[PDB]
Amino acid sequence: TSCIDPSMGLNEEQKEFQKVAFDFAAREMAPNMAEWDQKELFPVDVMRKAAQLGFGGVYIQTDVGGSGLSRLDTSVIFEALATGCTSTTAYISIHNMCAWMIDSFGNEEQRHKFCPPLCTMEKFASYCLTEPGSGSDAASLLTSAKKQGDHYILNGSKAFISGAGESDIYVVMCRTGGPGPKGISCIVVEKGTPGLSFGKKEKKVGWNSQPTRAVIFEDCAVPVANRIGSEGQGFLIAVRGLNGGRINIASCSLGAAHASVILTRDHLNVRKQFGEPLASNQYLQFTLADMATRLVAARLMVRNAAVALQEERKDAVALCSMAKLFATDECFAICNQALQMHGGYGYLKDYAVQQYVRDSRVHQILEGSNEVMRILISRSLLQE
Amino acid sequence: TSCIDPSMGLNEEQKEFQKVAFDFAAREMAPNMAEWDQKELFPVDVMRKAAQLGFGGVYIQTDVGGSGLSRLDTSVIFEALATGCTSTTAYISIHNMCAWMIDSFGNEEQRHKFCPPLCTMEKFASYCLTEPGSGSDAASLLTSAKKQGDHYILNGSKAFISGAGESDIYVVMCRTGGPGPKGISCIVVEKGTPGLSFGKKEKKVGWNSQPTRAVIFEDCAVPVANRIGSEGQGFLIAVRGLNGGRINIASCSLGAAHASVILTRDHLNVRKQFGEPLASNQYLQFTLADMATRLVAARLMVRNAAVALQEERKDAVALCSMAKLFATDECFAICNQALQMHGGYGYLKDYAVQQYVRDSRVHQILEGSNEVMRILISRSLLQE
Amino acid sequence: SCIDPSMGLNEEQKEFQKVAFDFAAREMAPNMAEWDQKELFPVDVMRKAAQLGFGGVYIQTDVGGSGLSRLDTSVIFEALATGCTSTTAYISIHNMCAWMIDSFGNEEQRHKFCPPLCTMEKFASYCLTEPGSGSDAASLLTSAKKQGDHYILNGSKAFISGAGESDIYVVMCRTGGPGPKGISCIVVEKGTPGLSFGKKEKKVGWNSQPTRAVIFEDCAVPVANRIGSEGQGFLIAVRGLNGGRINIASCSLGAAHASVILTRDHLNVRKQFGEPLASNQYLQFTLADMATRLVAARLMVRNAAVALQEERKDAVALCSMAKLFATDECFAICNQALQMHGGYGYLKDYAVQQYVRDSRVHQILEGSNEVMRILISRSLLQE
Amino acid sequence: TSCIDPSMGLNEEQKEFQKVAFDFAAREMAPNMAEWDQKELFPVDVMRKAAQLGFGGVYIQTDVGGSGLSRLDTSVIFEALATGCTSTTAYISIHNMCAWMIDSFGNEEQRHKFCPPLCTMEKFASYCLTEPGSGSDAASLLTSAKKQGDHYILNGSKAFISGAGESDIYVVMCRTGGPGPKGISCIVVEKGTPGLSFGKKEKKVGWNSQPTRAVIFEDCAVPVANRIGSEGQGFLIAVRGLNGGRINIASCSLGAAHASVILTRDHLNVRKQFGEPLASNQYLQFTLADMATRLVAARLMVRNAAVALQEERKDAVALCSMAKLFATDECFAICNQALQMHGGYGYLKDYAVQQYVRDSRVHQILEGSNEVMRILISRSLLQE
Ligand SMILES: C=C(C)C(=O)SCCNC(=O)CCNC(=O)[C@H](O)C(C)(C)COP(=O)(O)OP(=O)(O)OC[C@H]1O[C@@H](n2cnc3c(N)ncnc32)[C@H](O)[C@@H]1OP(=O)(O)O
Ligand SMILES: C=C(C)C(=O)SCCNC(=O)CCNC(=O)[C@H](O)C(C)(C)COP(=O)(O)OP(=O)(O)OC[C@H]1O[C@@H](n2cnc3c(N)ncnc32)[C@H](O)[C@@H]1OP(=O)(O)O
Ligand SMILES: Cc1cc2nc3c(=O)[nH]c(=O)nc-3n(C[C@H](O)[C@H](O)[C@H](O)COP(=O)(O)OP(=O)(O)OC[C@H]3O[C@@H](n4cnc5c(N)ncnc54)[C@H](O)[C@@H]3O)c2cc1C
Ligand SMILES: Cc1cc2nc3c(=O)[nH]c(=O)nc-3n(C[C@H](O)[C@H](O)[C@H](O)COP(=O)(O)OP(=O)(O)OC[C@H]3O[C@@H](n4cnc5c(N)ncnc54)[C@H](O)[C@@H]3O)c2cc1C
Ligand SMILES: Cc1cc2nc3c(=O)[nH]c(=O)nc-3n(C[C@H](O)[C@H](O)[C@H](O)COP(=O)(O)OP(=O)(O)OC[C@H]3O[C@@H](n4cnc5c(N)ncnc54)[C@H](O)[C@@H]3O)c2cc1C
Ligand SMILES: Cc1cc2nc3c(=O)[nH]c(=O)nc-3n(C[C@H](O)[C@H](O)[C@H](O)COP(=O)(O)OP(=O)(O)OC[C@H]3O[C@@H](n4cnc5c(N)ncnc54)[C@H](O)[C@@H]3O)c2cc1C
Repeated sequence: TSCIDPSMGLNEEQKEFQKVAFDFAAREMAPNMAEWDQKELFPVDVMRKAAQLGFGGVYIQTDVGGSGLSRLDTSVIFEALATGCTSTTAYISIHNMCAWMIDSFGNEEQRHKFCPPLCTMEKFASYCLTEPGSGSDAASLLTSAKKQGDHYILNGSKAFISGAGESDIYVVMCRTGGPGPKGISCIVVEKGTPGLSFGKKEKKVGWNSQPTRAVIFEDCAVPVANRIGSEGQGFLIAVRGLNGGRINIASCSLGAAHASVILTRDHLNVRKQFGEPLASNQYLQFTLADMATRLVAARLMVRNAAVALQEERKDAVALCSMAKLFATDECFAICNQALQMHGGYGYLKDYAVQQYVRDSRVHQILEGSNEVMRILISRSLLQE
Repeated sequence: TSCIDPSMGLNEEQKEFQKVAFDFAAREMAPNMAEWDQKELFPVDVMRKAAQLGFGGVYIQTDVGGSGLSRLDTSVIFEALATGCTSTTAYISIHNMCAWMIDSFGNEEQRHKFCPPLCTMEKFASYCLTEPGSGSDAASLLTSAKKQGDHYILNGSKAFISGAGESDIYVVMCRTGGPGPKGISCIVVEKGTPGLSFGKKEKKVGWNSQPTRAVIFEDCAVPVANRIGSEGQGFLIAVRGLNGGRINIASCSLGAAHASVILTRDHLNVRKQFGEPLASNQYLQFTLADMATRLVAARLMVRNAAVALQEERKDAVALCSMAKLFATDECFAICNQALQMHGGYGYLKDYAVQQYVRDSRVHQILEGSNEVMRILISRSLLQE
Repeated sequence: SCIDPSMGLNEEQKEFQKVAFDFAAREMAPNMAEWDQKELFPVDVMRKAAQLGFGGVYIQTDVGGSGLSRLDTSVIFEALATGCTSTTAYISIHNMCAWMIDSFGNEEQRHKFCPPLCTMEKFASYCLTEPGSGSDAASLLTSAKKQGDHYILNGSKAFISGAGESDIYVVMCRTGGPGPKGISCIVVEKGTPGLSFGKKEKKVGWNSQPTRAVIFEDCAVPVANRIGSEGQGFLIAVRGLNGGRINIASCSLGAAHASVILTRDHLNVRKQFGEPLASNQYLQFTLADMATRLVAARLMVRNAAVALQEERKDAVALCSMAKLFATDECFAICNQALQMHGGYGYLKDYAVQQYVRDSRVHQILEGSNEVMRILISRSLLQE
Repeated sequence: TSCIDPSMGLNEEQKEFQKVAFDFAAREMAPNMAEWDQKELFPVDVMRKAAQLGFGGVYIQTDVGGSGLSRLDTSVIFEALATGCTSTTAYISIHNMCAWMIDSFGNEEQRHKFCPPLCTMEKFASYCLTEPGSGSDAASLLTSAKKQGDHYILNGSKAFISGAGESDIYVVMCRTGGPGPKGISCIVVEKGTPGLSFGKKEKKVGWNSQPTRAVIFEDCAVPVANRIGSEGQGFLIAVRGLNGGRINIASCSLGAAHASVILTRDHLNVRKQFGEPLASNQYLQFTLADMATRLVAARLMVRNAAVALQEERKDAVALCSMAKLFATDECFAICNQALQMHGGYGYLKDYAVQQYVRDSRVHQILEGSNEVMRILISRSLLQE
């Protein structure tokens, strides 16, 4: 048994899920990763094939088209998919979170209207929280939703929205009441609604397979029936979405790191310099040992958090933050060391390691930056 | 539920073991730690009290006086005891390993003769492997055991032996055959045997509660009936002992680190500078967050390895090495950060943090130094 | 300022620094993002830089050079790197090529190749690496067989910066036996039959410089183009790298300095939680670390530059230490600066991400940092 | 020339100072370091021999018995002396700082009365700032000095005072006015003064050759004529003194690290395991390269700061803080790595490396903790 075996500890059902996801990634994603990244293509066709396997609504209830899997099942799947394309898998995760928010907090009409098409990916979703003036301080958002009759009139702008322009469903966090978290509500806005526009496609370091652009609302009238949950429940929904988001983005980092470790091990054994394989150099052997050891530690952390969350444990929220902090930091380092191990080749787009580095790098900033993770964790520990 | 709760995930029986060990540590060890360290006292009376609770032969079979507990049970117990005195707990672990080697590889006569007195700690044991010329390269040991009639004549010297002088039973690795790993045998030598002498009591940075002396053999005749296992089985016995040794020393590191995190959290909340608790300083909050996150990661790694070992999994040996490498490195860093958090007070012997630092520091060198751990881990991964 | 890049410099060097920085801010910084996005080799701007004397910074004045010292050169490249690290790094490579010819060539060669390089009428590329010889540079296979007054070259070089655009290629080839002693340095000119280039490589950074394989198929080159004696090639190559490494490290310094300044200003203007980001102690402390490591890296590079110029016996080791320390520390500084910008740091609209992408490769090329440790340890353990 | 040659860049005069200092350390300090540490002995006779060479008042004006050397000359001397005993050299530096404060800010009567005896070390000095409730927040000290006729009546206590009990001259920062820095004054208190007492001799991890005791004042009458500077100038004098003290403590760290690197280099070449010198292992080779590289960087930082301070540049305060921060952190890491390179031997008191580790560790805390250094540095950066 490999010392970095990703299947150890999983039950038979999960090992199957893992195999299916990995096979899909190797066949449909890995061969196209470089192209999607270079051309900044949103892989609609491949994502829809992924949805046919049940990855469009991984942890969404089956009555609305979901696969109804657990947090751990989901982590295992995203980790495997991330070895194919971390950027694309990360977007799939965001899409899933949007569907989960509607599925978990919406009424029956909302669930059967929005979730089915998201699960088949007939339609794609984007999560709209961040604004130019509200990033880490998410609860200070300014986008307003003024209630008038049977509609909410939205005014404001969201920033860095993944999938914007391509998505048909937008889960928007807006302010319906006073200042602070309590005045925020969650409202679904559909592509095509008058008053909804988009900014330019942003050029980024990575996560290129998913379009990034501002989402703008100018006196945008939206049906009150589109509000998910009651007024003032918006930040609660956002905070609960973050627990799973932290586990899942960390799972994407795990996949990139695992792929990087495998590529590195094979490269050291094959590439020769000074008449011997690079693997003959003790310094490189030790670096690889560190990479493998920390990968195993990161995997244990992410899966431990996933189990804690699905079991509804009181330490789950803190564990999700610790796992996200630890895994995104350690996994980026692993990918970056793997790049170093490839030498000049690691800097070329023809080699996957550099994209795992570029894509995993941003995970340290999203779903609550790692600085924010430390604020949350320390607060929790010092309060006890 | 605390984000660093050490009981999470354990079964009911284990939570009880943990409670007993912790209470014993808080009552009998913690109040005396500083004194044992300052006066370099081998705490015979307290260790015997520990044995009364079943800590003298934690994972030794019950038929010979042991407690018959598992690898995970043992890790939990040593982690809890180490919060009281890491040095003393580490020695208890070494003593336990010696008893385990006899229990696991000895014949019935040897098991019932040596194990019972070790389990009650009527007698103490020392493991003798290292020599001046063989440390990391342990299989190159020179101490010879020449068969002569019904006795082996031993000649050579062992170095850094914990408990030497105080121990009545010495598990000695000697060369009965040719060069290399295959010519080593394990033989029990009892205090009082003519030809056995000890070097001076070495002064050290930590682990002061356990005497460190060279063990010298000069034409020391030992009964062939004292050989544990068959001739040439020594290497195997030492290697099997190392798997548990790595888990247990890492467990001692976990205890030191956990104690340090708790002391730090409380200190930050109580000590005031600039008119506010130290905890009000964000840099200190973030450092504590890092400490806690890595403690949880280290704990998962150690317990994961313990479970793999007791389940006899094919990845157990590699995992024990990874766990020892990760935990001893991360835990020392945690204790050292805790020292920094106490300011000048952390440098004073009146504050426990500095001994957790001094004691845990040597764990990165023992049971196979962390450099050796990387050799073993990289070798395994590169051959896959 | 505690990160004042002029401290310790003489009046002349402070003037060089000012000219270099002003040029970078006016001609490079405004175009950095575009050159990177479109992968454009800024010929016109580089020629403007050559007009200021940056085409042959440490080349002798009799052949068009500026005749400046290694320290003067470090100061200049550090300043230019704040505008575009990728482009400045190439200028450094071009300069190294000119220096090898200027320092080891005969008068005819010096006056033939150096003048056009100093005005950048022509550009140069350094060709050492091959598919099978990277860190183990002395194992190169490109052969050069003598035939009359020409050498017939056969082989291929990899990762060549400026390939295709350059007119002068300083090529390390094997004229004799195996190892370092059988290598010679030969100048190959663009347009020579038998010389071709591979595809334009796609990379993470250093996009303003084309990167292509250089292929030789029965390429006939004049024996008169050989710099130095046969078998002196590897010695010339490494001698060139000691200075090249100091200069690549200087480019890292520039990227890091720019990143620290950008971060400082960003923390003071960007507000979250009703206060500037600078009000958060962790960010204040992190900036303190960045500045402290930047000053340490600057001292290391300048210290090595002085040792190299004075030709001290500890110069080779110091250049290696400086390259190792500065490229590692500066990448970390730039990466932290990116974190400090949040999501904005990941956007191509913000310079910090290019300083990260460009400085990252400095830990690999011009002799990887693992190779640096080889050089340093050998020196330490032998004494 | 070695790549870590400590004489490179120094003028002829400084190379001679360095040689004298190193030879003295090798002959009078190195051979006794272990004993002074084990027995906690204040080496009065040896320190007086050092003063005979001009090390009692290295940067004190010559008109009062000083050597009148520059900050850079001083750094070179302390770095060299620290290779013999870091603990003792650190105290010599503190003594020097006290003498400098009197020399630089006192009136001619005080300068000629106190400085001469200090320069020959006929008398020893202690710096008294820290109190139980004021460490990093030094300006919040509580020790009061109430004027009564031509005497000040002192009440309060100081903590962690190096040399307390042995010193004849105590430079005490006390509160003569209102709250904060502006109400602090500097006053010299002589041993034997009624009302002055000392606490127990503190047990510590390192700096054992220095007695550490609390200094207590109970209605202690001290001449107003003993006040250095004007009332309210005390804190300014304290910090001006610390700028130089910080450069010197960092210099002591350089010496500990340099000695550790040399010891490691020789050890790797002589000690053999697996049939070859330890130096044959690439990981150890690379680690030594890192140690040497960081040592050179730290040396440049400290000497750079010394030059800035001597030239009274506007960036001197920030540079001194950066040098102390960088050097104390890097040097402790170097010494700790050196300990690892010695294996178990590095943990024994018979090997010098462990004391360089124990002694250099506290440099990251005292003379202004490294967290405080970051406060000073960030303030400067964000203000400009
Ligand atoms: C962006 C750009 C422009 C680029 O990336 S250009 C390509 C860059 N690639 C490199 O930097 C190559 C990395 N590799 C190297 O520098 C060398 O191959 C190593 C690995 C350090 C040494 O290789 P080895 O095969 O072991 O040769 P080695 O025996 O050390 O040296 C051969 C001779 O050169 C000498 N030498 C080596 N490095 C030297 C240096 N930096 N300065 C001066 N002399 C040097 C060395 O002392 C020896 O002399 P002799 O035996 O005659 O006394
Ligand atoms: C081993 C030994 C001998 C020892 O450990 S001795 C005891 C050592 N303890 C220390 O080093 C104390 C650590 N703390 C300090 O240095 C200071 O208390 C801090 C935390 C940096 C600043 O404290 P604050 O209360 O904020 O005072 P702050 O407003 O910064 O300063 C008061 C005045 O002193 C000045 N000052 C502060 N640090 C200075 C320095 N390093 N150099 C010159 N001036 C300084 C400062 O500019 C201010 O002047 P003004 O406002 O009049 O212009
Ligand atoms: C590729 C990409 C995709 C994205 N996709 C989406 C999406 O689909 N939907 C969406 O809503 N958003 C999305 N975002 C935005 C993301 O949520 C924010 O970028 C992130 O939360 C940080 O906010 P910011 O960029 O404004 O940085 P800031 O909040 O300004 O923070 C900048 C830096 O300061 C630190 N910081 C902030 N506050 C503190 C504090 N109190 N103490 C200490 N340090 C602090 C941060 O950790 C960070 O290092 C995306 C961003 C990127 C780059
Ligand atoms: C407090 C204490 C208690 C101890 N108790 C016992 C006991 O009870 N019984 C017993 O038998 N022993 C005991 N030991 C000894 C311990 O097992 C050895 O000290 C340890 O195994 C290392 O051997 P060494 O000290 O000879 O160091 P060395 O083996 O000489 O190694 C020195 C350094 O080189 C590194 N190194 C070695 N080989 C390589 C390689 N091939 N590649 C890279 N790096 C390498 C090491 O990791 C280390 O950093 C004790 C030691 C201490 C300090
Ligand atoms: C953008 C870019 C521009 C370049 N421009 C030029 C140019 O203009 N001219 C030119 O000649 N070359 C150029 N190069 C090539 C560069 O010199 C090589 O990429 C670099 O020297 C490493 O060689 P390699 O890529 O073959 O990696 P390898 O040599 O295969 O090494 C791979 C990894 O193994 C490590 N390693 C190798 N040997 C050892 C050892 N003995 N012990 C321990 N670790 C070891 C390396 O440090 C590295 O981490 C460029 C490269 C890039 C990415
Ligand atoms: C061996 C030894 C010798 C000494 N000798 C002397 C002497 O001769 N004379 C003398 O006056 N003093 C002496 N000291 C005391 C020394 O100056 C103090 O220990 C040190 O300044 C720290 O104060 P503290 O111990 O009260 O820790 P605290 O000030 O309580 O700080 C504890 C921790 O909090 C951090 N911290 C504090 N404030 C902040 C903040 N605002 N933001 C972030 N982090 C913060 C600190 O850096 C530290 O990590 C000595 C100490 C030792 C250990």
